[PDB]
Amino acid sequence: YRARPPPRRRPGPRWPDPEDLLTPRWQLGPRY
Amino acid sequence: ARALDLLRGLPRVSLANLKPNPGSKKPERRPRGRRRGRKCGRGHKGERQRGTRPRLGFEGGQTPFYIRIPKYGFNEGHSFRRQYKPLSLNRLQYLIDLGRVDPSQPIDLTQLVNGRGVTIQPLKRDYGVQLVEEGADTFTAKVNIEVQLASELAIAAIEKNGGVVTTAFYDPRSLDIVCKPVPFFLRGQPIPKRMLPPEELVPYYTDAKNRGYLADPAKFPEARLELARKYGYILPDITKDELFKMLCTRKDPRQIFFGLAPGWVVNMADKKILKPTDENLLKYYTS
Amino acid sequence: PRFVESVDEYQFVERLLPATRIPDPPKHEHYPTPSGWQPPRDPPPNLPYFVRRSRMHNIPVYKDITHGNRQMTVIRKVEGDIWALQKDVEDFLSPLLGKTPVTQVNEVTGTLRIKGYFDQELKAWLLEKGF
Amino acid sequence: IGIRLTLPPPKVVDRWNEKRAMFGVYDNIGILGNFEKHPKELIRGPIWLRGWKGNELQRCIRKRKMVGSRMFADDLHNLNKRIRYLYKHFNRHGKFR
Amino acid sequence: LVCPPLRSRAYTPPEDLQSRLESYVKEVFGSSLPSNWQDISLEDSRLKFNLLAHLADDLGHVVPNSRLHQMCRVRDVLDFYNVPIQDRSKFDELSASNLPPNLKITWSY
Amino acid sequence: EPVLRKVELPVPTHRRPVQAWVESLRGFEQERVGLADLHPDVFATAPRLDILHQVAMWQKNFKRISYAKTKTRAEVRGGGRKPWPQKGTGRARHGSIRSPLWRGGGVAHGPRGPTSYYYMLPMKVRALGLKVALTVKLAQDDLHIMDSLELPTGDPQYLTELAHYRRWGDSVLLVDLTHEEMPQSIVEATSRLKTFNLIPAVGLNVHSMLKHQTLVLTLPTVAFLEDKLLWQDSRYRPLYPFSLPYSDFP
Ligand SMILES: [Mg+2]
Ligand SMILES: [Mg+2]
Ligand SMILES: [Mg+2]
Ligand SMILES: [Mg+2]
Ligand SMILES: [Mg+2]
Ligand SMILES: [Mg+2]
Ligand SMILES: [Mg+2]
Ligand SMILES: [Mg+2]
Repeated sequence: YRARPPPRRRPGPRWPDPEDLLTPRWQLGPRY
Repeated sequence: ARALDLLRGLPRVSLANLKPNPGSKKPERRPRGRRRGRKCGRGHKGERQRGTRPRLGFEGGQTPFYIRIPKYGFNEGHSFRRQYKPLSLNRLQYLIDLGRVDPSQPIDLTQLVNGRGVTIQPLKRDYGVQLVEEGADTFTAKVNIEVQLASELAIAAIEKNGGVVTTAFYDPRSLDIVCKPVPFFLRGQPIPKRMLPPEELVPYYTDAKNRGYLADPAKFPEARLELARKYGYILPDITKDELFKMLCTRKDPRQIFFGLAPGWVVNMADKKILKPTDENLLKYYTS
Repeated sequence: PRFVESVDEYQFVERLLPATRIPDPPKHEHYPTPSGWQPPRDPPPNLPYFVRRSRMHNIPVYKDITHGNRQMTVIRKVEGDIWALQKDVEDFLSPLLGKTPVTQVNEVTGTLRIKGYFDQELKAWLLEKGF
Repeated sequence: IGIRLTLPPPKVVDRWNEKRAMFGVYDNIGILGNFEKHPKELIRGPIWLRGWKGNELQRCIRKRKMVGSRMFADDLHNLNKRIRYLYKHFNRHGKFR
Repeated sequence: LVCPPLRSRAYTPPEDLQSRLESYVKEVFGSSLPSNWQDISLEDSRLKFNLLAHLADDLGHVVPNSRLHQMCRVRDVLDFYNVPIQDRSKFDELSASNLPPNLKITWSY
Repeated sequence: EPVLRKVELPVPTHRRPVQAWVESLRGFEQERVGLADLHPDVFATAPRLDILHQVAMWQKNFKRISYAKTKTRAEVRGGGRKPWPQKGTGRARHGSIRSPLWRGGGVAHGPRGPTSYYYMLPMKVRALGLKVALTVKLAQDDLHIMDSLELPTGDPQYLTELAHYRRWGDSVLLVDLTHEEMPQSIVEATSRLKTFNLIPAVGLNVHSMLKHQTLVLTLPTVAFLEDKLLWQDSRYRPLYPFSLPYSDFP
């Protein structure tokens, strides 16, 4: 069997949706 | 080898041929049977098995030992007491012989902690490292060691061989970046300017005998002369050697690295170094 | 806000950054090096065994305390015939104590376990032999 | 009687399928994958435990602090009684004091 | 495409094998300049490969992956081949042995 | 022509390397084409079955997370009142229902929610577990090395007959460096079958190669894990996780 693809981090930054409450606020802040 | 030539004749290893080192995993002993099952090692009758024993350090109504002893100022303000990690010039001689830190360049707490000479725990309130007199013999470092605290014998031994000693104070958040700057470089903020020493260590860092970075350079020849006069050793004027400029490389206050300065933002991915180039921002970072 | 860029200052960043491999130490003109350091002789001596150095190119002799009274010293990485090595140290430490040592060996891990601290004696013994 | 008169059906044991063949793979992603990721974010499971160990109390306090706001009222009520009974139990009941 | 018949793992050393391999040792090494050829070494992989490659396809016996690193000099290869190897089931060799009449062994496959 | 690999890393003076055969899958009869010397410290470590016991079952355990749970006498519904008076009747004293004694009652000492058996071993122990794993394979002649995993036919029939013609075993692993450079021929074969599994070099572990009866590498992969595990042997002290950059290490 072909192995499942290797787990790799998200290429490029991770910009969550600001109008999305389950996303915590520290991502929206300038420090992130 | 005698190990491998057995395995080629011996059968193949699998889960069935697998076993740990005997003596590592001792077998669990549960209270079921005749031996343990009766009382399970809890006693016959009393709080021991009922589970209502008193707390630890209880004397059955009698005053515990820990209350009958009076209070005294043993460890008060221990979260603000003065702490520094030792460092022996024996180790400095050892580490340069290993070649992890180069004496050709100026030695620093960064070059030290990059060499893993000694760990440092800035959140455990240790504002640097001190020199230790243990190791006066067998020392030919000739390095420009940067330190926070220093002993008299360590300074005399280093100056005898032609090295340079100097104290430089760091704040808590100014030190953790010093001992480990790269994660702050993953943040992108500007590196912060250092501060002056607190309201009690200023006489130390202003004195010339302990090589204070606030003290004048004019007084260091006097302190050098007295140490040579004290411990009876020639005073090698280090102006002769070609690398005299390297030995006198020192950082002014409110600057971390000899190259970098406060306000200078640094980047590694798509490597770039940036300035504010605003009059209000620039003139404060100098301050 | 404004920002102006520079790249000439990048050399200071790499002098600041650490390494990830222990560098081979400098070839000092004078031996034995200060701090009691001495690299292993080259070529090694042909023997039934050999003792390698550690990550810091030190001797793999260590001490240990157990039960508050087990005051022993250990060696970690014996390679080859351990029975030849343990016989040598037994004859070496015999006249010091007046009795043959009753030490323990584990040829699986290639380790030794000797009662009493003799690290300074074993270090000089392994250095003069060239391990 | 507890035993069964007739035997059970012989359960076929497929020792070669997708899971067992690809079992144990990508556990050493850090050791020989230039440390781009840790093996702890690999495991699929609850959010109150992803690469972390804890006893009955430790897992409960981590639960209510993390996901307790999303838990049900009844499950949250049973959780508070659980840690309260287990807090006093480990502290007051048992040997070694 | 096509699978020829499998080669039997069993192998016995034919006579004058020393002369056969020695003739090839002189073919690899113009000529064998130094005497006492048994102590000749195989530090180079090309010499070891051309040596072991000709031995296998010519005789029909391959050195395992666990032993070629031990075959440092040529006399070790001589000792590895002059000893024989066999391949038959335990039932076959026990039946081949001179068992007495009272003893019998079966094979329920 | 032959394909030789000479080790790029340094070797100890008192331990010589170990040679190993090299194969391919272009042809069927093609065997013993190329050699490759190998570092002894990683390919000649001691047996250390205790090391294999810990690290192999470690990856059996830390990934496990339970889900069993039993409701306690507080969690089972009801059992708030007292059913009958303390001295009123002959029946035994019972404070409520749903105790561990009553039918359908809660368990006193049972499984408690999803537990976590997660524990991380030292990186040196796990690395050394990988060092010794392929070592015993070399002693038992279980592994194999080849140039690349290309074959013209590309079907399970040719792959199966090629295996037990060279007498590898029943279960085999296939290793490659990255996830992208596998040929479409070999991967379509392994996808149809199950035994001759395929994995990349990053997913290499001891349990799979110890479960499977043999092992297969490629020369780029051999140099890959060698560079990693020898770097673990000559490793520097970790002050911080290796995810962050370094001077020489990427
Ligand atoms: Mg009593
Ligand atoms: Mg009783
Ligand atoms: Mg009570
Ligand atoms: Mg210990
Ligand atoms: Mg209730
Ligand atoms: Mg009630
Ligand atoms: Mg009650
Ligand atoms: Mg129930």
